[PDB]
Amino acid sequence: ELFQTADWKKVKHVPVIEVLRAEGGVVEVKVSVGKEIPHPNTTEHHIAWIELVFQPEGSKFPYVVGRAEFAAHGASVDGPNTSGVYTDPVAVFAFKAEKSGKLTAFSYCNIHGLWMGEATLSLE
Amino acid sequence: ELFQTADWKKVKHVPVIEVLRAEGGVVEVKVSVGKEIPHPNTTEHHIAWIELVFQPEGSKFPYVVGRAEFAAHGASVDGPNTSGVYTDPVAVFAFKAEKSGKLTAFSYCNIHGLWMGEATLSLE
Amino acid sequence: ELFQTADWKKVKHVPVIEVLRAEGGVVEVKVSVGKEIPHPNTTEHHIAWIELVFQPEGSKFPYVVGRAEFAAHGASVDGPNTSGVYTDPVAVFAFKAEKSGKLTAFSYCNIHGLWMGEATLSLE
Amino acid sequence: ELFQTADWKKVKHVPVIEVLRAEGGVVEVKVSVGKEIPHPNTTEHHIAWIELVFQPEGSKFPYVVGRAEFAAHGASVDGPNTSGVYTDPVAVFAFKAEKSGKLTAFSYCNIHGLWMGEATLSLE
Ligand SMILES: [Fe+3]
Ligand SMILES: [Fe+3]
Ligand SMILES: [Fe+3]
Ligand SMILES: [Fe+3]
Repeated sequence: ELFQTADWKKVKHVPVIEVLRAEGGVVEVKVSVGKEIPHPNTTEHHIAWIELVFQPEGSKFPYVVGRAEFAAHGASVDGPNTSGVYTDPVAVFAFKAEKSGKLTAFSYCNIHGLWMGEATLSLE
Repeated sequence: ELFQTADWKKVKHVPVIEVLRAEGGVVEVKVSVGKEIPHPNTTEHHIAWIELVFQPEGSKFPYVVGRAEFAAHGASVDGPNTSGVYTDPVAVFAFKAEKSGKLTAFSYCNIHGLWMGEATLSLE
Repeated sequence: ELFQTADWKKVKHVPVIEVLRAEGGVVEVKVSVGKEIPHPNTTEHHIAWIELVFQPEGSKFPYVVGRAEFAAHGASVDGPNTSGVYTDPVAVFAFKAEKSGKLTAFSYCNIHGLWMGEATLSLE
Repeated sequence: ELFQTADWKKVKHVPVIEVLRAEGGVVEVKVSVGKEIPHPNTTEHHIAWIELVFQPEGSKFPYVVGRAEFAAHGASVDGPNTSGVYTDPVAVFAFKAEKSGKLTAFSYCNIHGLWMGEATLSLE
């Protein structure tokens, strides 16, 4: 087939990793799930967390940078989707670094399993 | 006594809340520890996490918005402070809201205990 | 009033802390929310986590021992309460210790706010 | 080569899964790291957490059962390894199930990377 495509079902779930700042080992990395191309956030269906791993070149092992839980999905004493409060599955991880390396991010849908994305961090 | 003062040690640790955006429900809140006075980030001594709580006016109960773990503090197989990777204790909680309310932030130093901060969310 | 009572609404939410073993600084502490006196675990209503703090005598500061998220509340692609999988809001924290002290536990209902319980750990 | 061997370093780190009870849906799973060969728990080097994933047969997706953070590693204001408080890397996930399935556990050393373990849940 000449026409290439992509499953929307997958795209709305991948943790998209975007480096924002990396001047002089001062790094700010944003991860979101469905940035402008959105995944539902209901009491029954939501992204629960995102986790970010970084492995600097010449490091035998990878390091977890941090983890971000998105705790609120509209539940209240009046029923599901009534609180008004919904946490958005975007996180910014700010960290120091002395070398370039690989970034890997993980996310979780409460009904659609575990997901992963990768990206490169080169020190500009 | 008579001569009031301010503990520098206390401000080094307080989670500071900074609303960045509240227009039209779309809220973004920055929390950070050590903003004005730098808090150590060494394998020995560092800020472990920040949790954001929000209670909209009208609601009898508060909701956790989310939690952010800051996991790297320079430990490698080479020893303490040798990995050159340190997660900065600062998070951005993005979330949808439909009423104004109260923001409480908590935070933890691995040697200096638990910490609390407060702020008002004016959904103007 | 001669007759004393207690709100059931509160009891089903308090983190009950029970020391199981403490021989020689080898400590095992169990925390549950509504042990035989149960709190609902539905996709809309559930206990999200329990956290355990310990402060040993003669320690200026308290230490978080650990935290236990209960991630599964029956949600699946077929709707709420269909997965068959529900995590029980009980956790065991095993840890070492050299002195007696105070235990404090925290729990979270997703629609009924934050809760706390206290207990003493003496080293037998 | 020709002479197969087993890495002692690898077993020190593997999360080991142990079903304790599965009768009638009521499951309890112990996960631990360093069961047979002790893994260091020092401020410098220690196991940060364990996460349990479960995928019942029939279900297209896995569910996180829960996560357990092990937060204390002896750090005090007096320095490294001086608090005399260390969280043992071992958790008990209790949960209700209605079908047999697959158990995957993950775990993290602050200097020796991420780790994975597997086991079958026979809801006999
Ligand atoms: Fe999904
Ligand atoms: Fe401190
Ligand atoms: Fe409740
Ligand atoms: Fe290790």
